Amino acid sequence: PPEELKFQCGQKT
Amino acid sequence: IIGGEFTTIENQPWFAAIYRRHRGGSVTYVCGGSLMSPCWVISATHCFIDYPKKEDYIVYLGRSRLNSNTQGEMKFEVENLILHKDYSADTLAHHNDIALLKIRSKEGRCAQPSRTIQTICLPSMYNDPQFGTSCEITGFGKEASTDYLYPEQLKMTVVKLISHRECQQPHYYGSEVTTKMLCAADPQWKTDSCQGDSGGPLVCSLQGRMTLTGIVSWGRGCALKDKPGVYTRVSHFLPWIRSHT
Ligand SMILES: CC(C)COc1cccc(-c2nc3cc(C(=N)N)c(F)cc3[nH]2)c1O
Repeated sequence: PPEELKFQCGQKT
Repeated sequence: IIGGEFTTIENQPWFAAIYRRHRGGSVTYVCGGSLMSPCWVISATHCFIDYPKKEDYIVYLGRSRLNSNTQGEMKFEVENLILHKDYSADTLAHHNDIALLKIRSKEGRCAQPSRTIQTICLPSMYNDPQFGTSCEITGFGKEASTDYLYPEQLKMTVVKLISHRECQQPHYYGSEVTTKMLCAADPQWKTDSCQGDSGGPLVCSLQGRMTLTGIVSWGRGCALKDKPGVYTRVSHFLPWIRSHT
């Protein structure tokens, strides 16, 4: 599935 | 940032470093910004107002140092530069000081997620933390008002939100501060944002998420008593933001 979906705002770890 | 600690981008993966090119060969730092979505970075209109030539700006993501490369950094050009119609500056304050930069890499893509590149969350309409909340600010700004150079290592510090009633006291900023701004200071006026920090993020936990609560905008001096740092209140520009993002 496409990379963009892997951002989770505010998540550092 | 006056005070604070030196940090790395893994601790602020949404921080964006904006530079300007002078074909004389040099690239100089302009301001900080924050990644909202893969293709959009938000900063301050006053960072561009004077040289609105989008082609001369370079945006880097995943950068822990100012003029040396960080492994994993990404470089982008500015595809669109949206400044706020109604931005205004006076003797201190900047009004509607928010800007959006749409980014594109030389391969034609937007940012990709990594351990050093992440988006930060936006607040919901007019929703803010309550004064007292400790939030953090990050940037490459001055470490002392008398400095004429910026640090090479990224810094961060924690500051607390104060109420408008306190900030609008005549011996602070009076009416220079509006409802579209937020003030944040250190209880002991020991750490603060400073020149070079403009456009970067004021991050607070809101409803369980680390949210972009403010954008570093202006202030009288740096880490001065009764002179809090002032930030654009992002919760009040959500329609504007959506109109373009
Ligand atoms: C890049 C150019 C537009 C230059 O922009 C600037 C020129 C001169 C001063 C600033 C500036 N002063 C600032 C002062 C403060 C503060 N809390 N004391 C701040 F947070 C950001 C600032 N940014 C600034 O952002």
